[PDB]
Amino acid sequence: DIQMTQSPSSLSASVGDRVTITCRASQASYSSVAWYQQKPGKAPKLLIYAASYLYSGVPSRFSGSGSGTDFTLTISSLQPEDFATYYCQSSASPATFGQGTKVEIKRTVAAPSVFIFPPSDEQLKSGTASVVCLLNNFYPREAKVQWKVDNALQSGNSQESVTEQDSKDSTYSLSSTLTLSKADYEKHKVYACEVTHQGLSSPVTKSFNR
Amino acid sequence: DIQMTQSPSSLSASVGDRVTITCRASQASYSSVAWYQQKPGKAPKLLIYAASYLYSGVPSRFSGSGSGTDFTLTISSLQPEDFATYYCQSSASPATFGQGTKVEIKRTVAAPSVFIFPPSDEQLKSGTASVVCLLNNFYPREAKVQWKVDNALQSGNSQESVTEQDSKDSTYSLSSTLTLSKADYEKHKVYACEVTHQGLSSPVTKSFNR
Amino acid sequence: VVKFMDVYQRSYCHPIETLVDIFQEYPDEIEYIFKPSCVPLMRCGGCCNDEGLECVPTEESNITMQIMRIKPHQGQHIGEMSFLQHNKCECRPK
Amino acid sequence: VVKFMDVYQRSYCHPIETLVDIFQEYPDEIEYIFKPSCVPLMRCGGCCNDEGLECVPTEESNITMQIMRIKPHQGQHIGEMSFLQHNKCECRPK
Amino acid sequence: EVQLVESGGGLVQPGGSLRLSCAASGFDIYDDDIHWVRQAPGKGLEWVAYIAPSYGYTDYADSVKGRFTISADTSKNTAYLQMNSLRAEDTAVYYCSRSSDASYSYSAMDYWGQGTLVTVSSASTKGPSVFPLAPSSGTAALGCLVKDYFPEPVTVSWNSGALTSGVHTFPAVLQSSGLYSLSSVVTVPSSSLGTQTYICNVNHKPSNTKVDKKVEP
Amino acid sequence: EVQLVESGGGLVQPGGSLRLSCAASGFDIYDDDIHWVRQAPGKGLEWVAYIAPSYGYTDYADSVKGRFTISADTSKNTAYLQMNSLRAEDTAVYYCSRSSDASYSYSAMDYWGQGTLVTVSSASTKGPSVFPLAPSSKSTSGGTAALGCLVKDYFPEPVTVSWNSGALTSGVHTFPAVLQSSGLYSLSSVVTVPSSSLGTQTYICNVNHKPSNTKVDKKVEP
Repeated sequence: DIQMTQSPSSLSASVGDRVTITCRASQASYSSVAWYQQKPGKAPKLLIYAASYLYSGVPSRFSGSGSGTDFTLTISSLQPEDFATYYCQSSASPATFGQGTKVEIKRTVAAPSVFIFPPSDEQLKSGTASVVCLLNNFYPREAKVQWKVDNALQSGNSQESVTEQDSKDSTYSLSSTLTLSKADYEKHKVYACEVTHQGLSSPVTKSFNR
Repeated sequence: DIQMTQSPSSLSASVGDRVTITCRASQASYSSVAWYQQKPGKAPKLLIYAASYLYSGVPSRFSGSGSGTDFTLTISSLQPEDFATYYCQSSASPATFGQGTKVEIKRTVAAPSVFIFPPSDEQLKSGTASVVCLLNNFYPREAKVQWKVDNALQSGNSQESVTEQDSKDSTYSLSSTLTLSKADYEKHKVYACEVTHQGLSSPVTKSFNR
Repeated sequence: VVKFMDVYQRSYCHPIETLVDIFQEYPDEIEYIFKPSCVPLMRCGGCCNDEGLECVPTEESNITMQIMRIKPHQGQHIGEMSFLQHNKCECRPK
Repeated sequence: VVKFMDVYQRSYCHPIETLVDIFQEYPDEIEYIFKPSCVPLMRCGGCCNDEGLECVPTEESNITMQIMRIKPHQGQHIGEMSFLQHNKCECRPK
Repeated sequence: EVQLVESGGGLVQPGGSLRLSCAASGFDIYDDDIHWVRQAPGKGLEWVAYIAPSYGYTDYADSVKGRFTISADTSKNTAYLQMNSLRAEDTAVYYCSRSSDASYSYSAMDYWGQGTLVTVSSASTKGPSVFPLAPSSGTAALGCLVKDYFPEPVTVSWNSGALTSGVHTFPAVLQSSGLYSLSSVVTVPSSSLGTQTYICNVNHKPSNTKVDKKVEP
Repeated sequence: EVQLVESGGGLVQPGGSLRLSCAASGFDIYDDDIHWVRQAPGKGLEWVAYIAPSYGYTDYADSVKGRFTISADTSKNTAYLQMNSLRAEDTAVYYCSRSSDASYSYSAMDYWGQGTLVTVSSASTKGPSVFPLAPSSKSTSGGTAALGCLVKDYFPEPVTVSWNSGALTSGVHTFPAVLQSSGLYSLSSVVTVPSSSLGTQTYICNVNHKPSNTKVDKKVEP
């Protein structure tokens, strides 16, 4: 294929800012570019083609520049609507996309609420044993979760998920899920969740007993 | 085959004359020519090549000029050894010979001595009659012989031959032969050879009767 | 080593696959860059080895060819372009 | 109507029979006209579809042919003459 | 108005085949530039193929050549993608799109379909067991773990759409058994617990399975 | 010296084939320029072919392409003319010849063989009947009479004629033969002598025709 690197990979701005997304392309100096917007759960929509030309309907707040190798998209006064993922694309063969540049909204720092969840009596009859930890409404994205089990931290038996930025308060939330077996659950007693994040003087632990 | 053309086809000159023989050739302007000399009963002799370069040994009274399409052989002072036939030949492909130019020796006009010969009895035995007429030692070459049987002018039943110009007296001689079946021969009385030639004020006739 | 007859027969005036730059054949079309930038066309080539004569076409025809016509700083798009071919060739007087 | 891939693939930089003038190939031979005046030589031909690259030979080899060598207003003779051939062509920069 | 509608997505198992359709209205596909762009979950857009049907010209990304085949039926104003020899990492929402002649560019994709999920995995259709995430001992957390379903997607609402504030339902996770699992969560007054009924409604279209689970102290 | 010796001449039916040889000595024909040139009786030189053995290159006159083939045996220093479907018009002396590197030109023939006769005709070899052309009784007293020999119906050429075994040459003309419509040649030899000498001097024409081994001495008398 042809390679298309986008910088920066993600971002954090406020409403009213000036934004600049760069795009690198392994292509001839005469080969041009397109720009797209894509919001979660939707199709992309063409912003700019031919480097600088406003696809009709697109607000003048957007404009384009650059040529050949490097390319610059530019939003002059960022709006609530402009928070999306922005891709660039070669206009040659192949017409390869860049990896995307997420603009997330900038909020001040917030403490994640935390909650331990033991398996139900229903699940244990099945043989599996899923135990859940929640990190509710935090900012920014960065957050470590650690399943200690009798002070014995784990690896390779947990999975993780994070949500999109929230509409009202602009936070994230993550759900980590220690999987196990029935007999291995019936071995130990103290199950804990250990969370690190910028809005926490030190790590918080939420636990229980069987 | 390339098209050649020598001028004139024969010429009459005397010793000491400047002679100019010419040769037209339908070839490209960068093609040239050779000139050769041939005498009776002998192979030709290269004289000039590349239009103007004398072959080693050839006397300098020979020379040649011109280019491409038209060439000239000049002998500036004709010697007795120069009486001969001269040929031009193209130097391209194919190497076509011109038709040649016979250079003969000018001389005083001489009338021919004229003799007629009946057919021998020994020939007649077999069924055919040859009657012969000799035109001895005349100049120039041109000469008309007419056969007449009982004063009827004969046609298509005679043939003719001429010697090369004599080496000593520069005359020509000619023999004509009239050939009849013995049958036809014995139907007629008077056999006549009528010679017209420049050296004769009137046509000479020589004759016999069976 | 190539015998004269063979050299002659193969060099003498005739239609031959020639590679011809698209911009030569379309001098004015300046807003485009072509891919491929050149095309295989049957054209008269060779020699007449005769001062009066020259190798020229006597029957011509057109051929249409898909070409990626690239507009710099803009985009590219396939499209058809026509070109002169020589079907027959002779040595004629100049 | 020739499809794109077909055209590209047939005009890409490669060795193609090319009718070359002998005088051009040997500027020093002022005193000869040649018959034929041109020869069929395999030679790098097409285009590279990039201005970072160019069509050039990577493998050469000589061939001898019999040419008829005319010296104007003098004569003509057959003779052998060597010419360069391109055996493999590839797309290179400067 | 211009419409591009995909269909034919669904399950495929490794080394198997599946054709994708794209029904176009509002324009004539034969004179147009049709594309397929795909996108794996949580990841960016990949261009996959291109046809200009009147030119008889197709191009592809190197990551699908040999296996995929864009085509078009003029008479059905539909384009297709025949996908063969499918490995697992071909799992993606597949868009069809076009570039109209407002842009000279063949690749300035201008109109788009709504996309269609194609999951390539050896796993067989299966419904989720839904287990509760009960709260414990003035703001509480609640939830449901929707385990062992396949394929994506799953829908989760609370009290049949009446509860929405405080809800965060999470992207799924692939468990390496080859079955998906996710969580829906909600924060509430803790004074509610013991009077207010909480019922996550989980719906899994592909196995035709609706399940409601009450979440209790 | 340089030397070129033709051989292989003689008789051919129309339609027939016949191969000429040119044995060269004094130079190497391999890297040389060899030619064949011919000459029909009482007619001009016609260039017929050219070989340049080391180049394997040949060229021919149009009057013979398709019929004749010039070749060469590198190791017998000998060139050849293979001739096929011969007609009456190919009847000629065939000369073998050469252009030295003295001339750049391939065609400037500076050395030549003696020639050999090639005769294309359906006729059969035959010696001449020889007849008296008798001195006429009317010959002038003053004194010049003519007599001779009519050398008739032979084939092929040449024929040779002397008088009194070479002792009589002043006054002799022997004419070029003519080709009769029979296919056979005929010629005359003739001499002029004083009339006072007829009856006193014996005159004999000596006719030889090698092609048919025929000698004839005919005393011509009044």
